[PDB]
Amino acid sequence: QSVLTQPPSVSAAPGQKVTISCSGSSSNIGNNYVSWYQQLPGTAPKLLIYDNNKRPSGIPDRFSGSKSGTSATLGITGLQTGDEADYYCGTWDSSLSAWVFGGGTKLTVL
Amino acid sequence: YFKIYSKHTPIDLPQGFSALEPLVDLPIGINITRFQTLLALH
Amino acid sequence: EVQLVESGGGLVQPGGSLRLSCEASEIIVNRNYMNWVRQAPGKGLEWVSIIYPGGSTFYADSVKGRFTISRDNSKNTMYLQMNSLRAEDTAVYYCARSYGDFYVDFWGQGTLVTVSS
Amino acid sequence: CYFPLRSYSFRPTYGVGHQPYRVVVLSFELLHAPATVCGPTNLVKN
Ligand SMILES: *[C@@H]1O[C@H](CO)[C@@H](O)[C@H](O)[C@H]1NC(C)=O
Repeated sequence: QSVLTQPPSVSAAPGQKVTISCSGSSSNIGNNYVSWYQQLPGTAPKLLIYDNNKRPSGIPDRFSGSKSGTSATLGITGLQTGDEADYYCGTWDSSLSAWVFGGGTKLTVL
Repeated sequence: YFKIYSKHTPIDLPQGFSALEPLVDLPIGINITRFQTLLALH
Repeated sequence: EVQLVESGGGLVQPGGSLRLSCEASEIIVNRNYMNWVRQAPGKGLEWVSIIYPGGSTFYADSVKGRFTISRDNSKNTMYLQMNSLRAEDTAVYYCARSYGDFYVDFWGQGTLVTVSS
Repeated sequence: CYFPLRSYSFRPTYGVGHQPYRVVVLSFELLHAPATVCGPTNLVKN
């Protein structure tokens, strides 16, 4: 049973780096590539991070992505108000032959 | 299957008689309809 | 400009049938690997279906058999044939281009779907 | 405008599901020509 697990929420004040951890069984995230999407309210997911570290098409900087073993980590230096959205992590689970997404974090600025 | 026989002898074909012992049997898929010899001139 | 616009969403009865459609501009749906993903209100994007360049399709577990994805010959538009609906198909379907199997680059705006009487 | 070929970029520390599984596919074929791939016993008298 593989569906990546993500904390229900993460919150920090502006100026404090925000860390989000997506963990899943090594069937899909230990052998394939994570990718990270941002969903602003009432809009459509906007790709944020791809291929386990990269930052496409000039996304606002300080957005970082890393992969450690069977987990993936997103990082934002400081907690800006505009960054408030839902964050999802997606990998191609070959065992299920299906895209699998995380629970989604409600990032709230303190 | 190609099949080549042969008989080298020490000598207007001769009036005698000689049987041609098999030499090779080449298993090959080809359609042969025309042949031409080669020489070793200078 | 790149854009994908989807229509076909509205109220429908359980067991109904719909043809949702994904219209592609600046891009060519008969080539880029296209995907239908969904998100019920208060829920998480769930992969519904991916169409490959070569015509091959993949569908999720919950959405197997009942559904169908298709790629128009000349209209530059793709369509989902949703059949045999139930309560767990209340959704805001999106169509999205996905470089290979790695990440989903472009997302359409969203087309509500409701299963109620 | 995408370059088709993409690299595996194998690493030795990955899983057993991302590690180079060498593969060989043997096809046996049968025409109307003399077959020759035939792939394989004691003597006693009186
Ligand atoms: C040789 O010619 C005949 C007549 O055309 C043909 O039926 C046969 O298949 C040919 N053999 C080969 C080796 O193709």
